[PDB]
Parts: sequence; structure tokens; C-alpha cells
Amino acid sequence: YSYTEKKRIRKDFGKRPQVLDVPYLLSIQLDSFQKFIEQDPEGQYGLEAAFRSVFPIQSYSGNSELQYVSYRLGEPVFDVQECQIRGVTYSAPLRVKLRLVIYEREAPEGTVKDIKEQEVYMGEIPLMTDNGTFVINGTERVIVSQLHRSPGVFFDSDKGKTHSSGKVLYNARIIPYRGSWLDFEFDPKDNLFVRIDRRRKLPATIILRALNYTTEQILDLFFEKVIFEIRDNKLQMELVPERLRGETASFDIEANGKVYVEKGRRITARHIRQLEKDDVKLIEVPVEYIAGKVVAKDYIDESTGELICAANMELSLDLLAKLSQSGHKRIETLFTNDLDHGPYISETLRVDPTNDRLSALVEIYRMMRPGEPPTREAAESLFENLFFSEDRYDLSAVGRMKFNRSLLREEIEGSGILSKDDIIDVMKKLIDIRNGKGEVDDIDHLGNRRIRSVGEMAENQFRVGLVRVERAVKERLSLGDLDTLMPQDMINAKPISAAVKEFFGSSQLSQFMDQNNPLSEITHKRRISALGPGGLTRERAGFEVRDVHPTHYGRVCPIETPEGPNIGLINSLSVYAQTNEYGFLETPYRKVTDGVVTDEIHYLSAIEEGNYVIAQANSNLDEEGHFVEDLVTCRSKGESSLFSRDQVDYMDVSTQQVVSVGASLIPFLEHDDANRALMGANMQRQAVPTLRADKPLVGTGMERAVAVDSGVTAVAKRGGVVQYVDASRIVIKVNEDEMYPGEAGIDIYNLTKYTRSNQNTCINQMPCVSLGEPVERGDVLADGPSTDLGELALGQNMRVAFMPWNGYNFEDSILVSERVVQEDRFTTIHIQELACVSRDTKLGPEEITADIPNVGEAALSKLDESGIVYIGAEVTGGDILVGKVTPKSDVKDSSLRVPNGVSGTVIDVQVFTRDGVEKDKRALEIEEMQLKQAKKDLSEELQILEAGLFSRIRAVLVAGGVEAEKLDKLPRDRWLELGLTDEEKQNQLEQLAEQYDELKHEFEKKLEAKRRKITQGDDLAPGVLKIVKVYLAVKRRIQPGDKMAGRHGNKGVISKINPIEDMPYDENGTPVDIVLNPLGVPSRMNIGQILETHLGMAAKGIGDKINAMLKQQQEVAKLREFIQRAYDLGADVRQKVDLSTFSDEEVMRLAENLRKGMPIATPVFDGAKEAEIKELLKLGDLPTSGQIRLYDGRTGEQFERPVTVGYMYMLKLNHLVDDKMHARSTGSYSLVTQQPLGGKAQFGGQRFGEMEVWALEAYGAAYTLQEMLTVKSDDVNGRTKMYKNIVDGNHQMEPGMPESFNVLLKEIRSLGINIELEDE
Amino acid sequence: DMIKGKQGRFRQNLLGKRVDYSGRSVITVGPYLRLHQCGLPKKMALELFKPFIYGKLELRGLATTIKAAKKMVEREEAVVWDILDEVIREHPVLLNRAPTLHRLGIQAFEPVLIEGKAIQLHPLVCAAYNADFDGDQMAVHVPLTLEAQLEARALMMSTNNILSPANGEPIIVPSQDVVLGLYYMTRDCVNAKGEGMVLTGPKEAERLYRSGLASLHARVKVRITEYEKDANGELVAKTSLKDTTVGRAILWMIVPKGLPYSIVNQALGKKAISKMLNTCYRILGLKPTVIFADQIMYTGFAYAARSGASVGIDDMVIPEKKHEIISEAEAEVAEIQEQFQSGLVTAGERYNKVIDIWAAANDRVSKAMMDNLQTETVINRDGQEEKQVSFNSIYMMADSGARGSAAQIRQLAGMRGLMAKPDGSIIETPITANFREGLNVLQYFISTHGARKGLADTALKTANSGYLTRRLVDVAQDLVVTEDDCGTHEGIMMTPVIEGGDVKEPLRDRVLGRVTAEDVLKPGTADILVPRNTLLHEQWCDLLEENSVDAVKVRSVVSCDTDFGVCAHCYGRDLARGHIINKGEAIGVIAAQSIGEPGTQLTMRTFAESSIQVKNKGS
DNA sequence: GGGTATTCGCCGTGTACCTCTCCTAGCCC
RNA sequence: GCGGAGAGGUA
DNA sequence: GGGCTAATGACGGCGAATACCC
Ligand SMILES: Nc1ccn([C@@H]2O[C@H](COP(=O)(O)CP(=O)(O)OP(=O)(O)O)[C@@H](O)[C@H]2O)c(=O)n1
Ligand SMILES: [Mg+2]
Ligand SMILES: [Zn+2]
Repeated sequence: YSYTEKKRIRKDFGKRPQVLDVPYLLSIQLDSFQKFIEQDPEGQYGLEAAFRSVFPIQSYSGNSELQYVSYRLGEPVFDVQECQIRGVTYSAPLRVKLRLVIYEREAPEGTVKDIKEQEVYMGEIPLMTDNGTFVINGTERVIVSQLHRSPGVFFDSDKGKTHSSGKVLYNARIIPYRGSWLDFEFDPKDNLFVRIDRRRKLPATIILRALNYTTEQILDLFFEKVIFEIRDNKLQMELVPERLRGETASFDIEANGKVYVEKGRRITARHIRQLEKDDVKLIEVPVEYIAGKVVAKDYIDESTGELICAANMELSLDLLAKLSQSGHKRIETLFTNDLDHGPYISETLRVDPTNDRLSALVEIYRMMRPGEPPTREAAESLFENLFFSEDRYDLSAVGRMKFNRSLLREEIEGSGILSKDDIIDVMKKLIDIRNGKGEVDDIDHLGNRRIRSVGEMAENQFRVGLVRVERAVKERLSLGDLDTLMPQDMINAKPISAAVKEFFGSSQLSQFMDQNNPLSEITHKRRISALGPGGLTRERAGFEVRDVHPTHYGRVCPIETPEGPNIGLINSLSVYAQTNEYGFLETPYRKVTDGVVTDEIHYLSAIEEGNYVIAQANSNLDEEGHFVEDLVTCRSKGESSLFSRDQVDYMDVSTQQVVSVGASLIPFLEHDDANRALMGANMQRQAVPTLRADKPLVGTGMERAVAVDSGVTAVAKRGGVVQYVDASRIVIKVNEDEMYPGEAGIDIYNLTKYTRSNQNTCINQMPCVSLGEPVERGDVLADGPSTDLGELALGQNMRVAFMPWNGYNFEDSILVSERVVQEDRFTTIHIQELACVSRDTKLGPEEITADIPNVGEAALSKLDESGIVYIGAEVTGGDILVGKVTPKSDVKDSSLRVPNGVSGTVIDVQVFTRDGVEKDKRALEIEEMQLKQAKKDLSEELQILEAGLFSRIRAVLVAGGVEAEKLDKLPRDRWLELGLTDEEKQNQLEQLAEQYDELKHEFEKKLEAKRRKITQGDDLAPGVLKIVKVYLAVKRRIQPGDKMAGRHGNKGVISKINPIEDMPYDENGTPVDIVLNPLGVPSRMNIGQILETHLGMAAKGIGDKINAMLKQQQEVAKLREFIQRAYDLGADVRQKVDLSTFSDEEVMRLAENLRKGMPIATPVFDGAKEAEIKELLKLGDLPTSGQIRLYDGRTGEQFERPVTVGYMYMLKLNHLVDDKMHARSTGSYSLVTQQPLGGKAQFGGQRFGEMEVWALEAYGAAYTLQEMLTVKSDDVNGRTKMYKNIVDGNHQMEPGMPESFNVLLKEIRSLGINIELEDE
Repeated sequence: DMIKGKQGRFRQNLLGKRVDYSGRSVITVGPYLRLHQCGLPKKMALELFKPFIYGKLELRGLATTIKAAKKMVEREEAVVWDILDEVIREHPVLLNRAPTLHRLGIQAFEPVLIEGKAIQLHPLVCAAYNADFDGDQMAVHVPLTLEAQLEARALMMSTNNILSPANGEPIIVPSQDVVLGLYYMTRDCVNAKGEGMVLTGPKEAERLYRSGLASLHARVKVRITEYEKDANGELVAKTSLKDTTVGRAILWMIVPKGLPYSIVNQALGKKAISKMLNTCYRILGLKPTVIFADQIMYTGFAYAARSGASVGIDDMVIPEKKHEIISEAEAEVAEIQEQFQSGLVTAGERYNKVIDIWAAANDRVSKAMMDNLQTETVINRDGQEEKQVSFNSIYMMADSGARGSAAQIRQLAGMRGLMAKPDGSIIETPITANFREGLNVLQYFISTHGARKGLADTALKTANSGYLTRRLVDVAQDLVVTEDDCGTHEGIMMTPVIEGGDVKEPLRDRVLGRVTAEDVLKPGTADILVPRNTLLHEQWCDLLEENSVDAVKVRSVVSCDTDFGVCAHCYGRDLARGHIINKGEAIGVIAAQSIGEPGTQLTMRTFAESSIQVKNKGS
């Protein structure tokens, strides 16, 4: 095992062997943004694509072209940490290489001038941190992936609710990634209408007209021709027999001398076979049959020239006669089979008012730009740019892939723009489905839903910025002179940076990282939101989209989704799933070669999954990849059933791949109802880091994956040996293997101590390792918030007993023992930030001095001369954090004070001054604190490099005459001034002296740079001189009213803290910590907590046994025997830990770590069965039934019917009563409607809403409602008179009229409506 | 836009204001409370009652001027807490829970100052509030004026609202721990400690139980003196020997005077306790019912704690014959599928057959599990053995009506039935596993679909119901009981709704509390049974049950003659109180609230006709 | 012209509460 | 620093 | 930094405004 694993091994249950290890969990964000930057030649996804899409920018025929070579991302000026500290966006300057070329005005095009620009600057692009977040204003943001309809063509049905007369009317919608939408829909009367993206519905054929297709061409392209020959008389038809399928006979179908189909009998299959084998081609037909058909071509009179019948004209006897006399032997009619082949395009052509191409373009223009007279070239240009301009209309690689796959063409790679064959094929498939030889698509299929991650959205926003600046430059290059300007006055960065900063800062999908728990962070980054741009709104969304689809299997978590209003629209991504090249979702599966289940893994998307029969992971495989059962359980078309051994194409990788990380963390998920599992995961993401997080006694094994993959731990990059350990930094000397040959040095990890997370929780790292321990690459050096030795420790595991204890755990409420507060185990540190800003007013700049009008010296006592609190001072609500004076000059103070009712210690103060004033005290202390540390780090590195150089000088000095007596006793610095015999050796000494100088000079420039960065004014908003930020840290202890939860969906409010003596206790005398209500189990079918309690009791019992054997310190042999018997525990387990291989010191350290209880690992669905828990309980010498007899701590009497006790892992959620609790008597009121403010930040009153009003009306409660309506909130005179009256000790009151009503009157009167309060 | 719409105006700022002297905090159990009180944090109470504090401080002279009173409150010295205790004494506060569905969403309580930052809510009232101690919060308002105080204490106080305004039934019924404790206490066991000993009264029953010389439930003959008010309000003691358990006597200690012993003699589950409270109210009145409810809570909590009821994995017993039932159903499905592949039966017929056989197997396994779990305690008397209704903790929680129904027990220990796919069609193979066992990926996934669909439904339904109830309260707001009696003869003919098989709803509740339009006659003419319009209270309704009246014409609000409102008589009695409606009451809002609360509440709760078969012997 | 369908467009879509960022705009001297 | 958008969460 | 000017992913219900059939 590895070193962090050898420290504390976790007993892992679980029978099937993990073939695929959990991937890097943040792969989504990192890989997408990497694709975004990715200097790459061939334009694929990536900033490169945006540039090549928008450039080259040619003038409005001015013959001055602009070309793009390549771009480079500048090095960020500010690293992540300082950028967060200073409240700026963490970003890189973006530089792009351009050339302006001016070809000769009147010559074959050749540049008369080409000028190359020196890497022009087009704005700042925020960079993503190592962990996958963005620092946008000193706040860590996450860009959530977005699920949305993929570009392409989709054929929907939208039936049932269609005019309530049946008439299922189909529609084909063509959606591009960039460009206007196309829509073809039907109508009750089976007429096919086109609707440009979202306008009125025109007859579809106009678009066919716009494509330069003539009516005859259309009827050719769509309908199957029918030939009518006239030979010596009366209309004989060339007939293809197979066309007759399903047709009542209208005439007598005789052929070759024999009547085959009698007139009136529908043609039967017998007749079909007869006629086919007989080879009947042509049959004479009565004129009544033709009296109804439609004509394909436009038959003109060849003799005189006058047209007679036009393309798509209904035939009448008179027209047939005219045709026969004109001399037309061959008549081309249409095949309209009302069953299969309908007259859809025909009827649209009849309704279609437009005839020529020009009229169609005119109608299009009058739809797009209604009311202005259309000019020919205007319509031509509009329509061309609409769907066929590469620049304006682009589908995608993905859009084209979906388009070609939908229309069953082998070719996958196409052109972005919609070619005409595309549109015609789409309409053909639509009418095809309308006949009924095809299915409509379901939008909810993940094969129809594509994921846009961060980099893609950023690319879109950047392209938009480019199109803005492009229009601008176009105009400026046309109007302005051509040859004078160089290519940097011409290009403006403002629109680019505006669009990019708009997306990253002010966007729906760019939201704060939910940063109070490591799980919270990691799950926030791997999220798939169906909202945002071009996304359905959460409130509007119908159930069908929200409902889980069989396609989500192994792609999206079915159980983890907010239970709020946007349920189902959030859908956290599953464990193993990834994004395709085209942005779809694929999940791993193990290939199955007909008999053996091989080990090569293939990632399958939704469509590919649809075809095959996939076997489940929890399928029994024996030693050679063969299924133990003859009929195994698989799924083929989204439905599971039994298939034979030699039929399964694939198999699930592992049981966990169905569920997200949050859900994968819940033990015994298989025993929890889905609802309560949902709530469990959602809450578990809300747990607050306690002071010392420990570990789950009952985990799932995913804890290490989550902790490591989140950025909260400090992890070794190059393995080595720990050289220095401090509670601020871990310094490791690298191993020679991994040691770089040239300019290697050592590795230094600076840790982060109490800092403020987004949610005001603490982010503190503790060292795991000790001096001299060897570490390997990828081990956990330092524990982040709520993580221990590499494992996720969301909360803490305490001894619970399921019983009702005098109704203090009545409802989901929880009883807790005072021992929990005594051991100080649910006390969290929180951290508030406060800011005092001194701006520049026109009456004079405000000052931060400590001289503050009419404040007692009591308030100043804790303030320094500069007027800022001392670091470490304990403050309370209302104390003055910093001194400020408002200019009038003083007599008034705008000094920041601690908010009311919050009290903690000032741990840190920061000062940011644009003025860069010479003499600010706090600035001096903070600068010295940062500087001395920086100096120490640079000094350490320099000293190591100097020791190496001195060693090299000794290694050269030893050659050419050994001198060891004199040398070793004089100091080392007295070795450069010494000399040697003139040779090459002196040249080497000169080399090393110049290298010494070079190391000095590099140190000096690095130091100068760091000191310039520290000193510089930290760029503030216009008008603001300087800002002072103060961090308070507060230790919040658990108290009645706080919310606690388990991992299984059980919740509760801490109802009472009991003394230790009152709490139930076992025979041995150990009291329980929490007394949890049993009645929450049966109706809320979360059984996972009960099994967790049993297994936790087993694990803590074993841990107790190891503590007992260790406290008496028997001998290594006993410990090894017991721990080995424990780790083995039966068979079929994939552990097989060998205690013997580990050294006795490592085994002693492992026993020390296991003394608190041996940690178990039950995977979610491949979990621990009851019998194994029973065995583990027996090994610990505990009751096999998992219930114990308990004695009442108050009475001392035994409880009848023993109760379940055991350790369960509980969490303290961020819902803290002291944060929730709030009251006001009187305070500030609002401006327009004189009601008191709403909220907690400003005192704020509760909202007596209309439902509450109704409640009061239901009672006869007229006076309570009256005062509540006027005196309590809205009536100004009433409220002040009532305050005075109450103070006077009388409770009478006058009601008056609410001010809000007067505001209403004034506002209605502000319309043209006179509304008066009458009097008589 | 400012006027129209929800967020803008009338709704927002003119019917939905934001009061002063109000607070909010998390709610907590506080079992020790009286029904008419609530635990209120010291600091919140001080903040709310600030101006009262100033007034009282100035009256006693502890502060010269108002600013000194403010400074003294802001230091919070002992005198301030004494003044707070004195002012808070009789001052009642209003407690409200965010979805004020019906008028019981706001109730008045007398506060008791406590440490901590959470409001303590009496358990019994949670049902009225739909309150749960899982992070629910409540707001607390302070009635300021003298008139507000009288209204809160008289009309709105918790103890005055024990009957729901919607239907006459009690609202404050014990919920889960109380009923579990009471059930455990009253159920008997064939053989225990102190079997068959004769006790002189309940007092020595408790002597025996608390000293451990007798089990809390053990069959015994006890002498008890019950009181019955048969005369004109006088109580007559009858004292005899009944055969009961120790526990039933211990419970009998609390029971107020007027009630028959029989009431407690049974198993005493949810229904039994609710009807106990009901009878106590109808016979004795309000105040005894209040005190008796508090006593019920205390004894239930106490003896639930003494019981030590828990839930272990082995407490839910897998029926021994489950595997056989499942294998049989699988063999049958295999046979029917093979007989399908040959093509003698369509797909729909096979679907129906499979679904029906699986349903039958599910019912079979469920019944087998319930038989196994239900009556499994085969404990021995002196000699031979016997069998009785088990003491399985999950079974007592099910049967008592504390938590869970037979269905959830099935989902725990049986097979968790059939599921519905998105479109509503039912999967052919069911989920054979249960939560005691482990589901597998497919079965879990399916149940996930179920749960997700339910949660989405609840949210959509909640919005639709909130709209519907808003419309209702809006339309009927102006309707008030304005006149005492309009004097019309009109009325509606009320019958018992006999839908098909049997009597879904009997006459007595359908007619209870309505005044009659005209006298109804016995089966023999000129035998008037009920005078001209009389309010039909329980006694008249029971009398009608004794006779065989089938249909009764009762005055209805719709036919009421009164202009601009309704008259008391046309409406009837039903209220949180028992008497005829009082002139002035806003019946429109109560009706609208009572009709809308269930619809929203029920969505949260969710989270052939070939031959006729006469059920009873008749013409 | 008069009645019947059919399209068309407006109005509504539960409460209470708690965190965070961001706010008139654009260009040149 | 009254407001209003967007995001998330609680019951 | 300061001063001046001017697009597409709801749905139902209901009642009015044409489409059309005599
Ligand atoms: N989106 C939401 C979710 C919840 N609520 C309200 O918060 C409470 C939660 O009920 P609940 O279903 O969570 C618990 P309960 O109803 O007592 O049943 P159980 O204890 O047997 O499980 C209900 O009163 C809901 O009206 C809401 O207004 N909007
Ligand atoms: Mg609740
Ligand atoms: Zn009346």
C-alpha cells in the first residue's frame, strides 16, 4: 500500500473487482478550458476557432484586408492567491498577431503594402485555477456545464393536445448552433407550413421557390410519376404493380385477356402474386379513374403555343379533351395514395400564393422586415445571409453530425451551412413521417441533449465580442483613411473585454462555487444545468423534461438534484461519465467477447447504448470472465430483462457508475428510499467543517477520491522525503529519481491557514506528515477543511441510540448529550469579512484617523494610533472596527462597527491604497509580515543552492592536489579567495564564480519583483482612495435549534442538551451521545441509517478492542493476529490486506490510527450484507442483533426491549439557529411605501402576507389585523404615536390610513384615471 | 407593472405588509409546555417587547428618561430581565408557520422565557401547523394594542382551537411518540410479571409497576370507581372490579371524571386516542379536554421513553416463504412467455396476465409477511403454549398509527410492488427486493423515477393548489353571517351518499349541526320527531339513528334568504367551538381556507363492472 | 349578411425566509 | 446604501 | 479618469376577430 494508505487502512467490503478506477473528478472543467486555450493549428473547438470564424475582415469593397496569424496568452500578472486577496479578476492578457494588407486599388490583387503588428492587445481573459474555478473579483466562481438541445434536425410530434380532434400534426425543426432557426410544421388540413425561427407560418413551398426550384421540378422531386399513354383510344396507363399496395379497386383491372381484379373488390395478395408473375405493365383504364388525378408537368400546346394546363392542376374532362386534341400521347400525373402517399406538397402549392422566385424572396423579406417595400437586392442579400452565409449561419461539427445521422447518410463530416439538398431532405423525411414510415424523436433523450462546458460558452461570448469589434473596425476602415494608421489605433479592446467579463461575472451559469464543504465544491464543479442561455426556465419547465429518462443511466445521477423549484433541471453528473468530442455524454462499459468478459473499456453514448444489450455490474463472474447464471439481467432498448450468456455485448464497469459523487458517498444507498437518499445527498453537501474532522466509521471508499480531487488537500507533486514540517508550510527534498538534472532544488508547499470561504466557513490546512517521513508522488501531505489523512470527513461519528426519550426527540428533532459540547466536537469556525471604504468626495477626502468625534476613550482603547483594531483583539457587536470621519470638518463619524450581535476575534486586517500614501501604520505591519516570510522562503532556496555550489567548488578543489587538513577547519566562504596552480581548473573556478554572480542576480530581480508587487497600489474603482478589510473569526458551538443530519436523509433540530448523567448508558457505563427517534425510520423508508448504526457499532467495538490491547501494550504479535483476522473477515472480498508485509513500526502506527475505531468501506450497491455485519459484531464481542440493553440515566431503571445503539456519522448543516434567529421592535422603514425593511441584514420585519391576513379574517380578529395592517408597518403617524403611547404605558392607538394606500392612490392618479376618496 | 401582478402592489404592499414587533426562529419540541404556552428566547423576547420594557422601566423609576431606558436595555442588567419577566407575564404572542394554509396556521400562546435561540413549540399543536422539527421555522408577532391582546387570548389562543374549522373533528390529536407510548402502555400480554393478581385501584398498580413487581402490561383484576353524568349534570360513582392490564389502570389515573372506563380498556392506538379526546370534549367540555390532552401527552411521552422502542435490522422479519413465492411467480411468467413465443395470445393479453399474476404474488408475499410479523410472539403460559399479537417494534409503530402504514411495512419487509414508467405503463417485472435486503441498480433506478416524479408533482401541485385556494378566499371573502334568522322555509334534501357497494358516508355526519327546514315525521304520520328549525347536535343525530329516518331537509347557505350575507340558522353550528354560528363571523374565508388547505396538503402527503353483488340482505 | 369554426392574443401560474454579485451608456482628449 | 435583476438554498 | 449628450424549451382557458359556408 501507499504511505497515506498504510497510515490508516480502511476495511473494504465489496465483492466485485474494480476494473476502472475513478477518473479525475474535475475532468470536465479542466479539459474544456484546456480545449479553449489550446494553441492548435487545425481550427477545432478553441479560441482559435473564434478568430478564424470572424477574421479575415475585409472592407466594404475598400480593398484593405485584415489577416490573423496567431494569438498568445500573456502570463497572468497576479497569481491566484494574491488575486483573491486583492479583489481583482485572475486573468491573462490576450495578445493576437495581425497583419494589415492594402492591395492596389486598380490592379490584379497584390498587396501594395503589408504591415505586421507587434502582437496587438485585445483584452483580458480570466484564467481558470488548477482546481477548475475562476477568480472574478476576488471571489471563486464556477461555470456550470449546461445541458441543451444539440444542433441538428429534430422531428417532433406534439400530439394529443392538437385542437382536440386527433390530427397529430408533425414538425421538423432545424436548429443551428449559431444562426436563425428553421421550422416546418403541418396544420389540421395536412398543409405543410414553414416558419422561420419564430414568426408567422407561411406555406412551405415558398422556401422551395426561393431555392430556385420550379413547380414542375418540385413535383418531380417529391411525387412519384404516373404515365398515361393514349393508344388508338382512351387512356392506357403504364402501371408498376407494387404501387397498388392497400387500395380498393375503383375500376375493372383486366390484363392480357383476363380480368384480374373485379371492379369493387379490393386488390388482395393473391391478385398481387398473380399479376407480378404475369408481368403486367400497362392496362387500359376508364376515364372516370383519371377524372380525379393531378398533372405533374406543365403541358403547353406545342402547335399554337398557348398554355392549357399548368403544373399541379386538377384534371377535368374538358382539360383531358383539350390535351387529347393538342396531341399529347404521354401524360404525367401525380401518385396521391390517400393512405401512404398524400397530396401534401400539392395542397401547399395550391395555397402557396407565390409563383416566381422573386415573389418568394419578396414574401420572405416582408415576413422578416414587415412593412418596408422590399427591393430585389435587399431580399437576395437577406435570404443569402440567412441560411447559407458561412459567417452568419454555422451549424457545427456536432450540428452537422446530428443532421447527417438523422437523415441516414453515411457521411458524417459536412459543411456548416444548410445546403439545399439538406432542406429538401428534411422536408422529405417530415412528409415521410407524416405518412407513417418513421418515428418522431424524444427531446429528453441524452442522445439529443448536448453539454456546453465552460470553454465552449466562453468561446461563444468571445466570438460575440469579436463580431461587435468587427462591425466597428469595418466601418472605421471604410470611412477612415487606409494607409496612415497602424493596427492598434484601429482595434478596440473594450467590446471584447466587455463581453467576456459579462459572461464570467454576470451570467446565469457563472455562479459562486458552493464552498463550505469539499463535496460541495467538487459537486458544484461537476454539474449540468438545463437553464441559462438558450435553456428552459426553471419555473416554466414541465414535468416531462424534469423526469428521469432511462438514458440517464451512468450519465447523470438519478437521485441527486435540488428538491426546490428547479428539481430535475440540475442533475449532477454521474461518477464515470465523460463528455464526447461533440459534447455528448458517454459512460464506460466493459467489452464482452462472446464468452469471456474482457478488460478493455469502451465509452458509449446514448445512441450506441441503445442498440446493444448491456449486462449489469453486479453479475457473478467466475475466474475467467464467464457468467455464473445462464440467464443474466441486461437492458436493450431502455428496458431490462433476461438474456442468454452468449448474447451480451457489454457490461457495466462498476456499481457506482449510476450515481454521482455525493450519492456515492452515502453508505448503504441500496437500503434507502430514493426520496430520502436525495435529501441525504443534498444536505451532505451542506456540512460545515468542524475544528478537527476525523473520519467516517462507515464510509464507501470514495472519500479519498473526493478529498484528493478537490483542491482542499495539499498533495505532493514530486515524491521525496519531508525535510521541514510547520503549521504553515511543508518543505520536501525530492528523491534523486524524480530530481531534475539541471536546476532542480527542493519542493515547497505553502499551506493556507484560517481563510474565509465563500460561505464564510473556515479553510484551514493541517500537516499530515512528520519530519523525515518518505512521501511519494500523489500522497496527501496536508489535510484540507473537513478532511483527515486524505479521506473526506464531512462530519463526525457519534454513539446514537434509537428510542423516544421523553419526547425531546418527538419529531425529527434530535437529543444530544452535554458530552458532545464538552468535547467541543461540533464547534465550527466561521469568518466574516467587513470592508470600510474611504473614497474621494468633492467636499474633501474622508480620513481613517483614530481621532473620532464624540466617542469615549473606551472605544479607542483597542484601536491603534492609525484607527484600526489590533490583530487578535476580541470584539463584540457595536465595537468600532476602524475609525473614520466624514468631512463636512468632522463632528460626524462613518466609522465601521461590528454588526449587531456578532462577536469574534479579529484575525486579519488588510489595507489597499490607490494613493500609495507614504505613512500608513497598518500598511507597515502588513507589509513587514508578508515581506519577512517572502525573505525566509527566498533565503532558504538560496542557501540550498549555495550549499550545492560550495560542494561543487570542493569537488573541483579536491582535484589537483588534495587539501583536507587546512581546508575543513577554516570556514567555507574562505574557499573562493584561495587559489590553485594556473590550469583549466582556474577556468572552472571562474565559471563557478560567474554562476555565483548569476544566482545572486536572479535572486535580486525576483526580490525586486516581489517587493514591487507588494508595494504597488492595488488598483481601485474610480473615486475610491483606499479600502480596509477586516476578518472576524468566531467559534460557534452547537446549541439547541441548530440543524444536524445524517448521510441517509435524516434531519433534525437539536432540541435539548442533556447532562451526561441523564443520558442512557449501557451496562459498562458508557452513555450515548445522541438519542434519535425511531419513528423516523418506518414511514421515511431510509434503512441505511440502521445498517450504518449496526456496522458503526461493530467498527467502534473492534476499535475499542484494539484500544484495549494497545493500552495494555501486549506485543506486536497479538496486534497483528487480531488485525489480520479482522481485515480478512470471511471471503469474496477484494481486500486481501497482508499485515505481515508491513513493518512492525507501520503496524504499530496503523493500530494507533485504528484505536479510534476501524473504518469500514461499503460501496453503494456492492455493499456489506447483513451476515458480514453480524460477523464483524461477533468479532468485537458485541450482541449479534445490534441492539443493546440501556439504562435510563435519570431513573436508573432498565428499559424493556433492548434498543439499537451504535455509531452513526452525523453532520452539522450550515443552518445555524443563531444565524436564523431574528427580532425587531422598531427600526428603519422603507422610502416609497413606508413599511419596515425586509430582511435580516437590515433589521427588517416579517411579512404578514395575504395568507396570514386570511388567517386573521377566519377568526373574528379585526383589531389584531387592523393594528397589524397600519400601526405595525405602514402608517407613519400611527407608528410614531404608538411608540410614544406604549412608552407612556398606555395601549390605545389610532389607526388612520396606511401610507401604502396613499402611494397607490397617487400612482393610479398618475395614470389618466381620477380616483378620489369621497366624503359626504 | 407596478400596480398589476403579484410582485407589484395590492398583493405585495396592500394585502401583504411587513409588520414591526415581529421575529423569526427555528422551532423546537419543549415537551414540558402547557398547551397554551410556547418557549420564547430571552433575547428575542427583549427585542420584541423593547417599548413595553421602556414603559415599565420608567414607571418604576429605574430610569430617569427614555435614553437611559435604552442604555439600560442595551446593557441588559438583572433589572431588565426582571422587568421582562414581569411584562411578559400575561402578554401573548402569535406564532405562525410559513404556509399559513388554514386559520390554525396562526395561533396565540403565552410565552415562557427560555435560554437558547430557538422557539419551543408545544408538540400537540404541530399537527395544526403541519410543523415538523427538521429545520422548520416560525415567525412570532406581538399584539400591541389592548384590543389585539383580548382578541389573541380569547379568539386565537391555541387552547380555544381544538376542533378544526373545516370538519368538526379534533385537531390536537396525539401524533407519534404519544400514541406509541400510550399503545405500548395499554396493550396486554398473555403472561408477564404479576399475572392475575387483584389490585385495589390504579394507585397500587403504579406502586407495583414502578417498583418492578409487575409488568406495565399484565392481566389483572382492578377495582375502579368510574363517574358517569347520567343525571342533569351530576356525577354518579360506580365502583367495581374490571379485568385489565396494569398499564390501562396507570393510564386511567389521568382520565377526567366524566368518562367511562371502557374508553381506555382497549389497545389504544391512534384512532382510539382521537375518539377518546373527542368523547371527552363532547361530554365534559373544553377545559377538561385541554388538561386531559396535556396529561395524555405527558404519559405517552413518559411511557414511550420507558418502553425503549427501537428499530434493529432484525425487527423487520422477511417472510420465510418469500423466496418460494417469487420463484413460483417467475416460473409462471416463464411459462406464459414461452406460451407467448409460440403465438396463441397477443401481446396485450400477455401483458395483462403477467401484471395480474405479479400483483397476486405481491399480495401473497405481503400477506405472508404480515402474518409472520403480526402475531409472531409464541410465548408460553404456565403449561402449554399460545399465540398473540406480537411486540415487534416496527409492528407496534405500524398498528398504533404512530408512523407508517401497512404499505410501508410491505416496502420494508415484503416485495416493493409494481412500478410505473414515465408514460404511466407498468413494468412487467416488479422490484422483488426490499430495503431490508438490497436493491440493485435497475430496481433502484426504477424507484428513483418514482420518487423524482412524486417530488416534481408535489411542487407543481403546490403551485396549482395555492392558486385555487387564493381564488376561493377571494371570491368568498365578503360573505359574513349578518342576520340571526332569515325565516325561509327553503332547504336542501340531504341524503346519505351511497355510492354503489356500500355507504361511503353516513347520514349523521352529513346532517350534524344543520338546522332543519321543517319537522321530519316518524314512520307514522303526526309523530313529529324534531320541532321546526332545530340545530341538530349529536343527541338529535343519535336519536335519528335510533329511528330510521333516511332523508332530512336541512337549511342550506345557498338557499338562504338574507340580503348581503347569510343568517346564522341557514349556516349551522360547525366551528372550532360547538355552538350555533355567531353573528359577525366571516364564513367565506373559513370555507375557502378549509376547501383549499387539503389540496395542497394532500400532494405533500402523496410524497370492468360485470356483475352486481348485493352486500346486505335486502329487497 | 348571419351563424359557426378557427385563429389569435391576453392573463394567471403557493407562501415565508436565508446567502452571494451587479446595477445609464459610449468615445476621445 | 431604499431598490431591482440573476444564482443558490431552507420549510 | 472626467465631462458631455442622447430570438427561439408552457400551457390552459376564454373571449374577441376573422374564414368561410351558405
Ligand atoms: N417545496 C416545499 C416543500 C415543503 N413545503 C412545506 O413545508 C412542509 C414540509 O412537509 P414535508 O412533506 O416535508 C414533512 P410532512 O408533511 O409532515 O410528512 P412526513 O413527516 O410524514 O414526511 C409542508 O408543510 C409543506 O407545505 C412547502 O411549502 N414547499
Ligand atoms: Mg418540516
Ligand atoms: Zn337564512
